[PDB]
Amino acid sequence: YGPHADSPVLMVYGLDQSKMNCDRVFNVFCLYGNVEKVKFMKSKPGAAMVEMADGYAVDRAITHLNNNFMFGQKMNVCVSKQPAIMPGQSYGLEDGSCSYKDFSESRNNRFSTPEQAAKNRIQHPSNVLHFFNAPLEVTEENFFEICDELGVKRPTSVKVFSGKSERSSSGLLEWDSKSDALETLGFLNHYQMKNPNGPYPYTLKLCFSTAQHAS
Repeated sequence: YGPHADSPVLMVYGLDQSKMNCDRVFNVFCLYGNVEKVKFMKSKPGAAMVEMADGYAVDRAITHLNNNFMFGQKMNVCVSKQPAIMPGQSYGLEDGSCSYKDFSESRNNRFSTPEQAAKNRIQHPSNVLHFFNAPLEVTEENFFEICDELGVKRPTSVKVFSGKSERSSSGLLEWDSKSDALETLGFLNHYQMKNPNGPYPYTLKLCFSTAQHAS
């Protein structure tokens, strides 16, 4: 009892399967809860199930993402009739990745304890993304370079926040439209940014901002 959704599994239609894979779905839905599994459906092109940690995550994802547009398609986000995603009958996507993926052990999940969960603000989709965990000396040009690599739209404005006694940078990335930002989110979240000072790339973390501008 508690959440409205009677399953931790949502169904999402309206995905662009020429662009989306399980990682890119996780890149969107991880803003709303822990993502345990994603499975693209054999029966239904452009649709995927997404198992969250619980129903409250489903309620948030539906509330914020239903009827949003991505790649000109209208997304439909609703509770699944299924209580869990089972692995059976998986297939390879065109990019060679599996139609099913388990993300339950991902270090990129953001709701793994209540106190971690609490640090996620309400995530109403907007045209500005907040970025965290970028390299200390990141520049707008760095982001342009990565967006070009990924084949996504460059942000129209980038703001890096001031920081001290901080081992990574954060800031704001703005696009002209909400769909521009959402489209980018799915491609750019968790991008592995170069670390000149240590072995591990910086995992770029994005979420939605309430800021009107990256100014």
